[PDB]
Amino acid sequence: GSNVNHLIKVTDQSITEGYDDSDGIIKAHDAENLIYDVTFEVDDKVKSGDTMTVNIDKNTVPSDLTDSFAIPKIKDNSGEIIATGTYDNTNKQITYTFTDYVDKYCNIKAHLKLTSYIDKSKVPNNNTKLDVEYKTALSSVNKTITVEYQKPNENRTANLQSMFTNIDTKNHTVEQTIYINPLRYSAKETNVNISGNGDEGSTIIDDSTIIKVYKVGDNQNLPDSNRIYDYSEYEDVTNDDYAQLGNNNDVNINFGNIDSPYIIKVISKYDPNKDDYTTIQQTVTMQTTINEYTGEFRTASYDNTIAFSTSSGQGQGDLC
Repeated sequence: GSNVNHLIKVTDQSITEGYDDSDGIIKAHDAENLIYDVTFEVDDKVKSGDTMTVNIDKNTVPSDLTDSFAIPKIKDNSGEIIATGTYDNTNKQITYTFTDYVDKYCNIKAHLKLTSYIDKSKVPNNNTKLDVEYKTALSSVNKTITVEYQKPNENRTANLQSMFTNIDTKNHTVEQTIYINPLRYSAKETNVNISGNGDEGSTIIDDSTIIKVYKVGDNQNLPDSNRIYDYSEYEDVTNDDYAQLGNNNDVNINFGNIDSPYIIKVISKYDPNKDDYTTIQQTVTMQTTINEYTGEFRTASYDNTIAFSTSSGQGQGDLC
Protein backbone atom coordinates (compact mmCIF):
# COMPACT_ATOMS: atom_id res chain seq x y z
CA GLY A 1 0.00 0.00 0.00
CA SER A 2 1.82 3.07 -1.29
CA ASN A 3 1.13 6.42 -2.95
CA VAL A 4 0.59 5.99 -6.69
CA ASN A 5 0.29 9.58 -7.91
CA HIS A 6 2.99 8.75 -10.47
CA LEU A 7 0.78 6.00 -11.84
CA ILE A 8 -2.12 8.43 -12.32
CA LYS A 9 -2.52 10.16 -15.70
CA VAL A 10 -4.93 13.12 -15.64
CA THR A 11 -6.51 13.53 -19.07
CA ASP A 12 -8.59 16.65 -18.32
CA GLN A 13 -9.26 19.04 -15.49
CA SER A 14 -11.22 22.19 -15.12
CA ILE A 15 -12.17 24.71 -12.50
CA THR A 16 -15.66 26.11 -12.79
CA GLU A 17 -18.00 28.52 -11.09
CA GLY A 18 -21.35 27.06 -10.15
CA TYR A 19 -23.11 30.09 -11.61
CA ASP A 20 -23.17 31.05 -15.30
CA ASP A 21 -23.46 34.77 -14.58
CA SER A 22 -20.58 35.84 -12.31
CA ASP A 23 -17.27 35.05 -13.94
CA GLY A 24 -14.13 35.74 -11.99
CA ILE A 25 -16.42 36.44 -9.08
CA ILE A 26 -17.72 34.01 -6.50
CA LYS A 27 -20.87 35.11 -4.74
CA ALA A 28 -19.85 33.43 -1.50
CA HIS A 29 -23.06 34.84 -0.06
CA ASP A 30 -25.27 33.38 -2.77
CA ALA A 31 -23.92 29.86 -2.30
CA GLU A 32 -21.87 30.07 -5.51
CA ASN A 33 -19.52 27.10 -5.33
CA LEU A 34 -16.39 26.28 -7.23
CA ILE A 35 -16.39 23.17 -9.39
CA TYR A 36 -13.42 20.93 -9.96
CA ASP A 37 -13.88 18.42 -12.77
CA VAL A 38 -11.09 15.94 -13.39
CA THR A 39 -10.66 12.74 -15.39
CA PHE A 40 -7.73 10.38 -14.94
CA GLU A 41 -6.43 6.96 -15.86
CA VAL A 42 -5.18 4.52 -13.24
CA ASP A 43 -2.31 2.25 -14.24
CA ASP A 44 -2.99 -1.48 -14.11
CA LYS A 45 -0.05 -1.60 -11.80
CA VAL A 46 -1.90 0.19 -9.00
CA LYS A 47 -3.12 -2.31 -6.45
CA SER A 48 -5.76 -2.66 -3.78
CA GLY A 49 -4.51 -0.64 -0.87
CA ASP A 50 -2.66 1.99 -2.82
CA THR A 51 -3.55 5.63 -2.29
CA MET A 52 -3.66 8.82 -4.39
CA THR A 53 -4.26 12.53 -3.66
CA VAL A 54 -6.46 15.42 -4.78
CA ASN A 55 -5.95 19.02 -3.62
CA ILE A 56 -8.76 21.54 -3.40
CA ASP A 57 -7.57 25.15 -3.12
CA LYS A 58 -6.12 26.21 0.23
CA ASN A 59 -8.83 28.86 0.66
CA THR A 60 -11.78 26.52 0.18
CA VAL A 61 -13.61 23.82 2.14
CA PRO A 62 -15.73 20.89 0.81
CA SER A 63 -18.74 22.54 2.47
CA ASP A 64 -19.49 25.98 3.85
CA LEU A 65 -22.21 24.75 6.23
CA THR A 66 -20.86 21.72 8.09
CA ASP A 67 -17.53 20.05 8.89
CA SER A 68 -18.32 16.33 8.74
CA PHE A 69 -18.09 16.17 4.96
CA ALA A 70 -17.76 12.96 3.04
CA ILE A 71 -15.67 12.71 -0.06
CA PRO A 72 -17.49 11.03 -2.87
CA LYS A 73 -16.62 7.32 -3.09
CA ILE A 74 -15.43 6.42 -6.57
CA LYS A 75 -17.94 3.98 -8.11
CA ASP A 76 -18.92 2.64 -11.50
CA ASN A 77 -22.46 2.04 -12.88
CA SER A 78 -21.77 -1.50 -11.62
CA GLY A 79 -22.12 -0.47 -8.00
CA GLU A 80 -18.61 -1.58 -7.01
CA ILE A 81 -16.54 0.94 -5.10
CA ILE A 82 -13.25 1.66 -6.82
CA ALA A 83 -11.84 3.93 -4.11
CA THR A 84 -13.01 5.74 -1.02
CA GLY A 85 -11.46 8.88 0.37
CA THR A 86 -10.71 10.91 3.48
CA TYR A 87 -10.09 14.66 3.77
CA ASP A 88 -7.41 16.57 5.67
CA ASN A 89 -8.54 20.09 6.44
CA THR A 90 -5.21 21.47 7.53
CA ASN A 91 -3.84 20.91 4.04
CA LYS A 92 -7.18 20.81 2.19
CA GLN A 93 -6.21 17.47 0.73
CA ILE A 94 -8.22 14.39 -0.15
CA THR A 95 -6.74 10.93 -0.07
CA TYR A 96 -8.33 8.17 -2.05
CA THR A 97 -7.37 4.58 -1.25
CA PHE A 98 -8.23 1.97 -3.86
CA THR A 99 -10.23 -1.21 -3.22
CA ASP A 100 -10.16 -4.83 -4.45
CA TYR A 101 -11.38 -3.24 -7.64
CA VAL A 102 -7.94 -2.27 -8.97
CA ASP A 103 -6.85 -5.91 -8.74
CA LYS A 104 -9.87 -7.13 -10.76
CA TYR A 105 -10.19 -4.55 -13.53
CA CYS A 106 -7.82 -3.25 -16.15
CA ASN A 107 -7.37 -0.03 -18.14
CA ILE A 108 -9.20 1.68 -15.25
CA LYS A 109 -10.41 5.29 -15.50
CA ALA A 110 -12.45 7.63 -13.32
CA HIS A 111 -13.92 11.11 -13.20
CA LEU A 112 -14.51 13.46 -10.29
CA LYS A 113 -16.76 16.45 -10.01
CA LEU A 114 -15.66 17.95 -6.74
CA THR A 115 -17.74 20.82 -5.43
CA SER A 116 -16.19 23.37 -3.05
CA TYR A 117 -16.77 26.68 -1.22
CA ILE A 118 -14.70 29.59 0.11
CA ASP A 119 -13.23 28.91 3.56
CA LYS A 120 -14.32 32.13 5.30
CA SER A 121 -11.84 31.53 8.13
CA LYS A 122 -9.14 32.18 5.51
CA VAL A 123 -11.07 34.83 3.58
CA PRO A 124 -13.00 37.24 5.84
CA ASN A 125 -12.79 40.38 3.68
CA ASN A 126 -14.92 41.49 0.75
CA ASN A 127 -13.15 41.66 -2.61
CA THR A 128 -10.30 39.28 -1.85
CA LYS A 129 -8.45 38.32 -5.06
CA LEU A 130 -7.19 34.76 -5.06
CA ASP A 131 -5.33 32.27 -7.20
CA VAL A 132 -7.15 29.07 -6.41
CA GLU A 133 -5.39 25.86 -7.35
CA TYR A 134 -6.82 22.39 -7.84
CA LYS A 135 -4.62 19.36 -8.31
CA THR A 136 -5.01 15.63 -8.95
CA ALA A 137 -1.77 13.70 -8.44
CA LEU A 138 0.86 15.60 -10.44
CA SER A 139 -1.41 17.76 -12.58
CA SER A 140 -2.73 21.05 -11.28
CA VAL A 141 -4.75 23.79 -12.93
CA ASN A 142 -5.34 27.38 -11.87
CA LYS A 143 -7.79 30.23 -12.03
CA THR A 144 -8.13 33.76 -10.81
CA ILE A 145 -11.24 34.70 -8.89
CA THR A 146 -12.40 37.46 -6.59
CA VAL A 147 -14.49 36.70 -3.52
CA GLU A 148 -17.41 39.03 -2.90
CA TYR A 149 -19.69 39.26 0.14
CA GLN A 150 -23.16 40.72 0.82
CA LYS A 151 -23.87 44.27 1.89
CA PRO A 152 -26.37 45.03 4.65
CA ASN A 153 -29.98 45.95 3.76
CA GLU A 154 -31.04 49.30 5.15
CA ASN A 155 -33.80 51.84 5.66
CA ARG A 156 -33.21 54.97 7.71
CA THR A 157 -31.65 53.56 10.91
CA ALA A 158 -32.84 50.01 10.35
CA ASN A 159 -30.02 47.95 8.81
CA LEU A 160 -28.78 44.36 8.99
CA GLN A 161 -27.53 41.25 7.23
CA SER A 162 -27.59 37.57 8.04
CA MET A 163 -26.22 34.31 6.79
CA PHE A 164 -26.52 30.67 7.71
CA THR A 165 -23.22 29.43 9.15
CA ASN A 166 -24.01 25.85 10.07
CA ILE A 167 -26.43 22.99 9.60
CA ASP A 168 -26.89 19.78 11.56
CA THR A 169 -28.86 17.65 9.13
CA LYS A 170 -28.62 14.75 11.58
CA ASN A 171 -30.43 16.65 14.39
CA HIS A 172 -32.34 19.11 12.22
CA THR A 173 -30.78 22.41 13.31
CA VAL A 174 -29.35 25.45 11.54
CA GLU A 175 -27.17 28.28 12.81
CA GLN A 176 -27.89 31.80 11.65
CA THR A 177 -25.38 34.55 12.31
CA ILE A 178 -27.07 37.92 12.25
CA TYR A 179 -25.42 41.33 12.22
CA ILE A 180 -27.69 43.91 13.82
CA ASN A 181 -26.80 47.59 13.10
CA PRO A 182 -23.46 46.97 11.36
CA LEU A 183 -23.46 50.54 10.03
CA ARG A 184 -23.31 52.06 13.52
CA TYR A 185 -26.33 54.36 13.12
CA SER A 186 -28.10 55.57 16.23
CA ALA A 187 -30.96 53.05 16.25
CA LYS A 188 -33.74 54.02 18.65
CA GLU A 189 -36.07 51.38 20.13
CA THR A 190 -34.57 48.65 18.00
CA ASN A 191 -36.51 45.41 17.83
CA VAL A 192 -35.39 42.36 15.97
CA ASN A 193 -38.00 39.84 14.94
CA ILE A 194 -36.63 36.49 13.83
CA SER A 195 -39.09 34.25 11.99
CA GLY A 196 -39.41 30.68 10.86
CA ASN A 197 -41.95 32.00 8.36
CA GLY A 198 -40.23 32.12 5.01
CA ASP A 199 -41.96 32.60 1.68
CA GLU A 200 -40.16 29.62 0.20
CA GLY A 201 -39.62 27.45 3.24
CA SER A 202 -39.11 27.80 6.97
CA THR A 203 -37.55 26.84 10.29
CA ILE A 204 -39.10 26.38 13.73
CA ILE A 205 -38.96 29.23 16.23
CA ASP A 206 -40.02 28.08 19.70
CA ASP A 207 -38.86 27.64 23.31
CA SER A 208 -36.07 25.32 22.12
CA THR A 209 -34.33 28.07 20.23
CA ILE A 210 -30.91 29.09 21.43
CA ILE A 211 -30.25 32.81 21.04
CA LYS A 212 -26.94 34.52 21.77
CA VAL A 213 -26.36 38.24 21.43
CA TYR A 214 -22.97 39.94 21.43
CA LYS A 215 -21.91 43.58 21.37
CA VAL A 216 -19.28 44.58 18.80
CA GLY A 217 -16.74 46.82 20.50
CA ASP A 218 -15.73 50.29 19.32
CA ASN A 219 -14.21 49.76 15.86
CA GLN A 220 -13.98 46.05 16.63
CA ASN A 221 -13.56 43.69 13.63
CA LEU A 222 -16.74 42.50 11.91
CA PRO A 223 -15.78 40.09 9.04
CA ASP A 224 -17.63 40.51 5.76
CA SER A 225 -17.67 36.72 5.72
CA ASN A 226 -20.63 37.10 8.09
CA ARG A 227 -19.30 34.18 10.14
CA ILE A 228 -17.75 34.43 13.61
CA TYR A 229 -15.08 31.82 14.33
CA ASP A 230 -14.28 32.69 17.91
CA TYR A 231 -17.12 34.26 19.85
CA SER A 232 -14.89 34.73 22.90
CA GLU A 233 -13.56 37.89 21.28
CA TYR A 234 -16.87 39.74 21.84
CA GLU A 235 -18.75 41.00 24.88
CA ASP A 236 -21.58 38.52 25.46
CA VAL A 237 -24.78 40.47 26.16
CA THR A 238 -27.39 37.68 26.09
CA ASN A 239 -30.40 38.31 28.32
CA ASP A 240 -33.43 36.11 27.79
CA ASP A 241 -35.53 38.69 29.60
CA TYR A 242 -35.39 40.56 26.28
CA ALA A 243 -36.31 37.69 24.01
CA GLN A 244 -40.03 36.82 23.87
CA LEU A 245 -41.34 34.19 21.47
CA GLY A 246 -44.02 35.60 19.15
CA ASN A 247 -47.52 34.34 18.34
CA ASN A 248 -46.44 33.36 14.82
CA ASN A 249 -43.48 30.93 14.91
CA ASP A 250 -41.23 33.90 15.62
CA VAL A 251 -39.24 35.64 18.34
CA ASN A 252 -38.79 39.29 19.36
CA ILE A 253 -35.68 40.93 20.70
CA ASN A 254 -35.70 44.35 22.34
CA PHE A 255 -32.37 46.12 21.89
CA GLY A 256 -33.66 49.52 22.96
CA ASN A 257 -31.55 52.45 21.79
CA ILE A 258 -28.27 51.21 20.25
CA ASP A 259 -25.29 52.88 18.50
CA SER A 260 -23.10 49.80 18.06
CA PRO A 261 -23.45 46.66 15.96
CA TYR A 262 -24.41 43.39 17.61
CA ILE A 263 -24.02 39.79 16.55
CA ILE A 264 -26.93 37.48 17.05
CA LYS A 265 -26.12 33.80 16.99
CA VAL A 266 -29.27 31.79 16.56
CA ILE A 267 -29.68 28.03 16.64
CA SER A 268 -33.09 26.88 15.49
CA LYS A 269 -34.62 23.62 14.39
CA TYR A 270 -36.41 22.62 11.19
CA ASP A 271 -38.92 19.90 10.30
CA PRO A 272 -37.46 17.54 7.69
CA ASN A 273 -40.82 15.91 6.84
CA LYS A 274 -42.63 18.65 4.87
CA ASP A 275 -44.32 17.82 1.48
CA ASP A 276 -44.05 21.34 0.05
CA TYR A 277 -42.22 24.61 0.82
CA THR A 278 -39.53 22.18 1.91
CA THR A 279 -36.60 24.69 1.89
CA ILE A 280 -35.02 25.71 5.19
CA GLN A 281 -35.52 29.47 5.43
CA GLN A 282 -35.38 32.04 8.20
CA THR A 283 -36.14 35.75 8.01
CA VAL A 284 -34.81 38.47 10.24
CA THR A 285 -36.44 41.89 10.38
CA MET A 286 -35.05 44.89 12.20
CA GLN A 287 -37.42 47.58 13.37
CA THR A 288 -36.54 51.00 14.72
CA THR A 289 -38.45 54.11 15.70
CA ILE A 290 -37.19 56.88 13.44
CA ASN A 291 -39.39 59.70 14.71
CA GLU A 292 -39.78 60.65 18.37
CA TYR A 293 -42.51 63.07 17.37
CA THR A 294 -44.66 60.57 15.42
CA GLY A 295 -43.76 57.22 16.94
CA GLU A 296 -43.32 56.25 13.31
CA PHE A 297 -40.87 53.44 12.53
CA ARG A 298 -38.87 51.80 9.75
CA THR A 299 -37.94 48.22 8.97
CA ALA A 300 -35.19 46.31 7.17
CA SER A 301 -35.23 42.61 6.33
CA TYR A 302 -32.89 39.78 5.55
CA ASP A 303 -33.51 36.10 5.01
CA ASN A 304 -31.48 33.02 4.23
CA THR A 305 -31.90 29.74 2.47
CA ILE A 306 -30.00 26.51 2.85
CA ALA A 307 -28.46 25.73 -0.53
CA PHE A 308 -25.90 23.00 -1.18
CA SER A 309 -24.11 21.30 -4.07
CA THR A 310 -23.03 17.67 -4.21
CA SER A 311 -19.74 16.10 -5.30
CA SER A 312 -19.26 12.71 -6.99
CA GLY A 313 -16.96 10.19 -8.61
CA GLN A 314 -17.64 7.69 -11.40
CA GLY A 315 -15.20 5.14 -12.74
CA GLN A 316 -14.94 2.16 -15.02
CA GLY A 317 -12.69 -0.52 -16.39
CA ASP A 318 -12.18 -3.72 -18.30
CA LEU A 319 -11.85 -7.21 -16.76
CA CYS A 320 -8.21 -8.32 -16.93
